[PDB]
Amino acid sequence: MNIFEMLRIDEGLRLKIYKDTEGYYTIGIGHLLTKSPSLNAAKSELDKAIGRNTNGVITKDEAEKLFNQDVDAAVRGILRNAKLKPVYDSLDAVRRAALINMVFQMGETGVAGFTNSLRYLQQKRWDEAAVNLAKSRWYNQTPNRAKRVITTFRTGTWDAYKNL
Ligand SMILES: [Cl-]
Ligand SMILES: [Cl-]
Ligand SMILES: [K+]
Repeated sequence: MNIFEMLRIDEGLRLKIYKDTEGYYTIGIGHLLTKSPSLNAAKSELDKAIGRNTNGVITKDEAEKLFNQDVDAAVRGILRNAKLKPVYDSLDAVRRAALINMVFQMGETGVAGFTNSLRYLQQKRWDEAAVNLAKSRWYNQTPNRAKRVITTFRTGTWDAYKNL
């Protein structure tokens, strides 16, 4: 298991434009195109992203390319954030992957706001961190996925992704 396999499990793979859990146009392995209700708009972002006139469908390779870029961007976002960096630097590899996971899903800024959870994680108070993480809109809207991520932060193991 690794961050790529983990997020591939959590985001799935679709080669045609579709709507994510929040109703937003996305494609590939969780690549958000736009929050706009305009499909044309989404298509325009997709074409710009891929570099060709696609008509809303991409290949697996293309999808993987954006995914690699998105994972890298999540990492970069953590490293550049004053609140996330220290947390990430203080964690082991498995837990670091959990944090990357949340940032890919919600963006640097959104995760940076989980002040209290961040502090518990920095303190290595696993169970407390897990409880706190669950008190969120994130957990309520995507509970199965959140449970997986939280279990990963709680145990420092990939047990939640095992068998998937
Ligand atoms: Cl992009
Ligand atoms: Cl879910
Ligand atoms: K998805």
